[PDB]
Amino acid sequence: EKLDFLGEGQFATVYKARDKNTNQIVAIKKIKLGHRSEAKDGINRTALREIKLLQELSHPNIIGLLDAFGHKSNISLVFDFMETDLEVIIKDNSLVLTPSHIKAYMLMTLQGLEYLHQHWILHRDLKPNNLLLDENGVLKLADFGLAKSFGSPNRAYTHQVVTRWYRAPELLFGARMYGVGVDMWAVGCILAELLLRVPFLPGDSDLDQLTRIFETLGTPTEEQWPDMCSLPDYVTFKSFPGIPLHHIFSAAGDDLLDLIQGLFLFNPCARITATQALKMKYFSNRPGPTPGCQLPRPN
Amino acid sequence: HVPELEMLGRLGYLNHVRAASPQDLAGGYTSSLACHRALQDAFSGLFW
Amino acid sequence: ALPPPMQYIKEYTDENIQEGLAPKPPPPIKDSYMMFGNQFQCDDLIIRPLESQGIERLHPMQFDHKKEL
Amino acid sequence: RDNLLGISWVDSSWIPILNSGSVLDYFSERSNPFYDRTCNNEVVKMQRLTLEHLNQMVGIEYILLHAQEPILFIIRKQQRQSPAQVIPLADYYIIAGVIYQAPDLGSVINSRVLTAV
Amino acid sequence: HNSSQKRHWTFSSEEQLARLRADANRKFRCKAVANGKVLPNDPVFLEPHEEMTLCKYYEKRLLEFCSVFKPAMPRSVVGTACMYFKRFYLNNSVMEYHPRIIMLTCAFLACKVDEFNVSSPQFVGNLRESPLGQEKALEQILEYELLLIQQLNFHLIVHNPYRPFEGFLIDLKTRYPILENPEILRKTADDFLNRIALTDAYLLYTPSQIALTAILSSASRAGITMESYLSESLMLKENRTCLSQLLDIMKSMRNLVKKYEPPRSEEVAVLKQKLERCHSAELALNV
Repeated sequence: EKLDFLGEGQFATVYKARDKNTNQIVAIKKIKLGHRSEAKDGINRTALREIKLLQELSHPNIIGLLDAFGHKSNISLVFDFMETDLEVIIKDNSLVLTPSHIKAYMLMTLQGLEYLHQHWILHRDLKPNNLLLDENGVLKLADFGLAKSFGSPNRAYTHQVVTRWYRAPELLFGARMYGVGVDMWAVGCILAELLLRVPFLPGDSDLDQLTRIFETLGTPTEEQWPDMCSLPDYVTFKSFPGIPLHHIFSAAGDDLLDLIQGLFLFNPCARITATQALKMKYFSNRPGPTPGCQLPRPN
Repeated sequence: HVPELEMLGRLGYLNHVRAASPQDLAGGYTSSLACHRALQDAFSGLFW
Repeated sequence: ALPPPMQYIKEYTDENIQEGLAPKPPPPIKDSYMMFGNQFQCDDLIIRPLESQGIERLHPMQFDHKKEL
Repeated sequence: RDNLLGISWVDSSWIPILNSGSVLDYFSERSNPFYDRTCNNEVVKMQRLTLEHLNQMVGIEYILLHAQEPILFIIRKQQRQSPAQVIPLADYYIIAGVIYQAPDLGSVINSRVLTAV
Repeated sequence: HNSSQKRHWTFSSEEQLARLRADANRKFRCKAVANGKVLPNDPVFLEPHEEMTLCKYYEKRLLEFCSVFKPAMPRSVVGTACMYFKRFYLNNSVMEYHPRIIMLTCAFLACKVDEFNVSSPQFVGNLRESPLGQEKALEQILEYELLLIQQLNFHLIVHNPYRPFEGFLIDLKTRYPILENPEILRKTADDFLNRIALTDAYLLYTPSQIALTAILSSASRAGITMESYLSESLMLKENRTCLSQLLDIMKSMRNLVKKYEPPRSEEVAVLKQKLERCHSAELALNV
């Protein structure tokens, strides 16, 4: 049964259609594939990663595959319905200031990241785009196709998967290995972008994002990140003085600014972990994170 | 359960089959993280 | 910000708290660059700086002020 | 930070550019000790042409209360629980481009009586 | 597995696996009887135990195919391909689908799940066939891949004993210095894991238990005593009872290895001819 078209995408098409199994309207995602190519991989590789990871993780802050149908050539995926994407709401001029709602979004993201990190899954790309908010207002990561698992035995690692607008310096420097800290850097960019309501760092690719990262935080010292010069892809930019976090984004939370600085630290080990962020004073503060019941809802 | 930081003889040993590579270390692959990754999969299940 | 209406009396007055003969003498005529207020106000300069510095000159060196005005 | 009642903050360069919304802006600056780098008033510096941020969702905000065009510009600090709900925290009054905190009745009387006794 | 999501799929007893294979073969036989093309208890129909023997020969052949794979092959990918084939065959009758084509589909899916991402033309290049046949085979792999995803029930992730075995070997060296030649013990443990992969014990037990069994087999082979390791294992949840349960599983695992034998070539040749006869008969799908 098809009730409505939730969104149009080349990779896959989203439909606001009630499930045949359940009368209540549910989010349905249908993969789009072409048999025209002489050589084909069958199910899309990104789609294959997204379906297995979604089945593996069951969490309030992680979207889950309730049911899926492979009997048809097309694959239909059943997910909890989400009222609107987070990115459109953020880019829209806020009617009021919602700092506790911003705190709630970050807390949900950290709890969801902690659950996948505990399962050992790594999310390669985190951004306001490809993020969905339900009527409940719980934050869920819509796409796990970007996410790639990492293992102790050496294996091929995807690079430049993270968005050009929000990319870790090590990924820009083409570091062979990736870490949980890279996800924290992406969360720090999202938190800074959330306060601004516009992307914190513009990325045009070709190391343009790396130049912007150097301009905002100053040039990283050799002590700040070990063997940065040793890495095969290394570029030296002009020695910018840097902008204090409370000048780029006017915000200077007593604990929020410290958390933002830890997320923006160049070294992954120095960068604050998701578990430390859960225990961070800013989250445990007199302002209370929104449960999502009072979260603003369009129409 | 196995801690992310061993804080034990395993952390003191600091030894891996691939040992330590400077290019790999800067990107990730901390010796404690690699040991923890193997231990968590090894300790998975083991009970009914 | 942090700064008040300027730091209060310090340094030279501390030196001045002496007796009979102990205080330092006056400074020499620094004939070079100084920093009064915020401007450098360095010495050795003219009265009317030539318009050639900073702008074009549409008037020849004859400059019979009365005729050119 | 010792006593907010006993602090005054100014900027002669800002004094020529001063009247109504200008006052809100000067207060909004940052370095003014009264202005908080946390709360909601920091996020209005981030927002643009906002016209109702204090109501629907709430928090610590600073709003002009009474204004005389040349010099007098009084500011009030409110903490809103919800739209149409206002709780006044304090009042900071700007005389001649000089910001002071409005003294309490009882606190001022008591301290000055202690000076007299 | 603490992550789980495969614990429901894993079957505790070998007898349960055998009954499931029998019902799947019987279901195909019942559908053929409903068609009326072939009578019940037809000679062409293949018994499930005979089908299992043919699968075991093919499982050994799949290991040979993985060894001759043109690109370097990850051990985890080899385990994933074998696991996918056995579960697909558990779900549906062996006679209905040719094992070699299903194994090629499983290997391609195994590379994608483990991020090996071998190219489909490169996989076709490793296979030796007529070029028109290779293109037809690639189309068959795509149709089988859709069927395999339905059989997987959207559970691509697999738990492999190799990763726990690496962790166990590191733990053994740090916990006790008594053991000697640990790297040689690791090599023998890996060989034991390969024998378990051929057996259905991989489905029967969790990967961590299989990895521990491989370490124990290596210690017995070298004559090293793991009684000190057993005492640290005894100091865990359930106390002594948990250790005793693990020892019972180890004894049952040895019994499974001794019971398993390489399939007779002559019987396999008869089974291959019968499988070809089943393929010669046409199901004709559904009208």
